[PDB]
Amino acid sequence: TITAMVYGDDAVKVQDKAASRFNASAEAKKANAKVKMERIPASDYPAKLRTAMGSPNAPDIFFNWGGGSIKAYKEAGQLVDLTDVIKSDEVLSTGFLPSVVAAGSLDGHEYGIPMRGMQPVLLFYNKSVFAEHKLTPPTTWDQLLDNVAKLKKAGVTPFALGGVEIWPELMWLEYLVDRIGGPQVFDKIRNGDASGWGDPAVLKAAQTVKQLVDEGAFGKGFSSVSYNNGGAPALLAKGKAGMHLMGSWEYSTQLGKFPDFAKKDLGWCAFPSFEGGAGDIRNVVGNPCNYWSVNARTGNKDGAIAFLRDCASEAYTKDLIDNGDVPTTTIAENMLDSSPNPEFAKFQYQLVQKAPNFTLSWDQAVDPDWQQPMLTEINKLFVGKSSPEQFVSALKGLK
Repeated sequence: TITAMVYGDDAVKVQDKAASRFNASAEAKKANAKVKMERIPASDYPAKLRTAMGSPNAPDIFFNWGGGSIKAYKEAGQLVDLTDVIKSDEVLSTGFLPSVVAAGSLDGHEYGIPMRGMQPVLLFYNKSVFAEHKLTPPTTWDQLLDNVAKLKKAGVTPFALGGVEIWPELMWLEYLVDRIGGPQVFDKIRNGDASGWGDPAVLKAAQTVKQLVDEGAFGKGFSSVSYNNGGAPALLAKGKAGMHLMGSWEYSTQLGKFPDFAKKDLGWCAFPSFEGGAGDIRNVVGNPCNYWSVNARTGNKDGAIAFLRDCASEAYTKDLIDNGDVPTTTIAENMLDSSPNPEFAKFQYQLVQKAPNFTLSWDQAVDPDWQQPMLTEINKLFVGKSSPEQFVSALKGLK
């Protein structure tokens, strides 16, 4: 018995179907293994994983977000380094988009196998607002600024923004740092060097954000608008805002709250290029997937890796697709016609397939004890409480 600790939201049914398939397979019986999927409530998951890992009967494999979500376990010597396991394996070595597996790495080493869908952040827009004001989706930063100027003139907030949660503000900085300095800038930062915040691309991103807020790109009361209660999606859906930078779950949010708008007038595009930036303009940021990692102390490593190989399989891929997710498997590439929204799924999968890099959202990627202090400083910058320089100074002081 291989114990698997998993995040028990509705999507767990995919991991249960996987455990069922795996436990009945020749490969499991060969390894003398059976997987026991142990669901933990979504809100309790980080603490309950902490408790489990710090005692005997820690899980053999466990659900995580990669990066800082697993720092303390990596530091505590509690994880199987998968870098070479993946490279040696006929299934694992070619089974996933490489950028997604790299996204949650620690120090160039991979400790996760992708087990859920990718959720890149995209620039969504209201095609009806765009139609009425002769705007097109911006491909460059100047075009984005052009659309900001014309929306303002037209009485429409250029971007919806869930300031309440702060992480919706964070998405602008994530794309800007990547567009300006390339992925190396955040990579250096997420691997625990706070002087990395002193990179010029960070200050530039911060100045760019200040310019947009100062220019009215998010309107005036965004700090009291919530994403999670539907305030920000509603602004877009109602044509009160013209664009919305958001994780790809914005499509499902709109579909469940404003279905006619979702099916007819919701558009999406990549975050635009930025003039003179180092970043490859196809690079993506967001949720690369969630991951399984493997406890170093597991009695059945071979059974555990056999179960991980099922994450790359056609049957696993089909279950994720039927769930409305966009798998990160290579086998998915020609299977997307059975998605409930194949156009949006194929848009995402092709976008990520061509990306040189997928950067894990900074709030999951940084050391956990940086997460709140970072979001606080992000909020201060957006609300004018910090200058770009003060924002950089604060983050450089992180330990």
